[PDB]
Amino acid sequence: LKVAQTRLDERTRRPNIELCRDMAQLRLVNEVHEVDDTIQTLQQRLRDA
Amino acid sequence: DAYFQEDVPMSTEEQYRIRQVNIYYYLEDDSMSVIEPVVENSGILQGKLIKRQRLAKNDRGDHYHWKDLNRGINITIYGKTFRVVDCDQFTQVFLESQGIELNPPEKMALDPYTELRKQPLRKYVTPSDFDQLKQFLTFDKQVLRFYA
Amino acid sequence: KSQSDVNKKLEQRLEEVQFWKKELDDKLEQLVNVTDDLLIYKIRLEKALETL
Amino acid sequence: SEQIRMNRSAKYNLEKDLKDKFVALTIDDICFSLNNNSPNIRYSENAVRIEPNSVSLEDWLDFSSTNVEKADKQRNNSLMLKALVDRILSQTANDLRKQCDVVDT
Amino acid sequence: RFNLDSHRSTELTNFYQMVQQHRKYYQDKTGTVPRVPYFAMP
Amino acid sequence: ANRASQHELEKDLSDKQTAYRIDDKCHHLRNTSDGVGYFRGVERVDATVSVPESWAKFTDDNILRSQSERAASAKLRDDIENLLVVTANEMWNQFNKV
Amino acid sequence: ERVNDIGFWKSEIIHELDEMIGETNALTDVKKRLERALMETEAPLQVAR
Amino acid sequence: TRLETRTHRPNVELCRDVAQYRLMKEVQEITHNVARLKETLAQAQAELKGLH
Repeated sequence: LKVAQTRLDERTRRPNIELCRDMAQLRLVNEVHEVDDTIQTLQQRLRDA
Repeated sequence: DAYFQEDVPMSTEEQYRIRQVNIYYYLEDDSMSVIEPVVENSGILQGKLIKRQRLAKNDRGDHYHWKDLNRGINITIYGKTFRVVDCDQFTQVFLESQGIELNPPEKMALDPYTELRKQPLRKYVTPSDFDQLKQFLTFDKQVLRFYA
Repeated sequence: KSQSDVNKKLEQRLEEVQFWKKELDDKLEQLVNVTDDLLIYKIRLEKALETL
Repeated sequence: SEQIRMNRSAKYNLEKDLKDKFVALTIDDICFSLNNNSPNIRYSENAVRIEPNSVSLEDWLDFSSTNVEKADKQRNNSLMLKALVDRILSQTANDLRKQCDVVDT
Repeated sequence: RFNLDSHRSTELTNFYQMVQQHRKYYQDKTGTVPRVPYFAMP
Repeated sequence: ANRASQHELEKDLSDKQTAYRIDDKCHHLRNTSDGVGYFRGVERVDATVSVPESWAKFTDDNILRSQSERAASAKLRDDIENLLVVTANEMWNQFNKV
Repeated sequence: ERVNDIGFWKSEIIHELDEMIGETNALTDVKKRLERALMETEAPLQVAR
Repeated sequence: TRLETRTHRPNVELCRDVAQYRLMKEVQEITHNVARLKETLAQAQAELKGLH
């Protein structure tokens, strides 16, 4: 989670005139949202245990 | 930074004390001192509480060392339990250099006696200049007609 | 000719510094891995001392 | 806990080396990217002088090799501490089991 | 080996030997062996 | 006009190196690489101003503009050359006639 | 893949800048020779006048 | 400019290597060539006066 977040932040610090979406920026967004949503699965399983 | 809380029996309305404390740790001799900075209208004799000494952490005779110091940890010296809540900026860059993560910082609790002694502010917020004179000078000869 | 020679020397310097950065990164990887295994063993010691 | 602290100190020294090595990469890439006709190329006032803080190639190589040497030393010490701790746990478990069996009999 | 921390290695092996001494002390039966001073709680 | 086009090309070049450096360094990172920290809600913040098609179109328009300007430069050079030879021939012939 | 595309466009713009520099230098030399010939054509006018 | 930007380097990476001495040699070489060109220009001016 931390490495995906810091990569996405330092590559949304990209220049001034050329900030470009691609197939990989959406990949990073999906990965971060997925890990943030799926840590709750493990926390709920811990509560059940 | 530190503080320690004392119960007070005979007090009128307050129920406890909070005494702000700065704890120093001298590196060249591993000696530790405790000083309370002076507050204005507190009647307590304020100043040095503990002389620069080597303070024993154990009944065997082991002394305090800089590895055991962090934030948010109670320190007991001479029957008093100090609560360390914050660290200096030179200490913060020193402990990470040696290999110790400092704890996340907290806040210092306030003495209820001195907080009640704060004087009120002599101030007032000015009124708006939109009156019967201002409305008549701007919206004269303007009416709204509605059929019903 | 002087400009070309300066460029070649700069290229060699860049290659040296890149190699040493790679070696330091690999050493950091191994060190932090051993550190996490040390924390796992510390948690095992804590649970043994608790259950005793 | 003490060995963990020493490993963290070695990690901090390695991080301090990397954070300057990256600045070296950026500076040398700016240096190699220049050509004859580019914008923002300017004379420097009182140039061609060597700074007193400059070190030598042998000292730089010694610094890098010394840091790698220290980190590898700390890694080996932590490894054999791990083996030691595993053996301590095995000792205590077997001793308690034997004592409980004897007491029950 | 060239990459040996002699001080830390001696500390770790002396700790292991002192652990074994403490183990022999708490598994003694006749009470003949002495007590190690280091393994004591303050 | 050539100086203006060269200035625009050099600015686009410098932006290209800056983007390449940021992309490559952020690619080079691993799990334990340095610079990691807490997030300030940078996930939802998106400030992209370009799409790949617009970016490639911008660069290709710059390239095609420079190429057409090169062609205009070549034809102007040829015009200057044939003007020079024609004028020299005229001067020599008139001097001989006088 | 993203960094490969960025490097490709960097190579293209470098080549474009190089040929533009060469063309500008060639036309500058031609202009210098043209101005020299313009200054040289004054003498037959003077000898005729 | 190369010397100015190589000055801006971290504390331990200020390394005197082959490139730095090459730059310091190139600067003096360029200055010497400029001085030679200037003296040839002065001789050309005096000889133009002689032709006149």
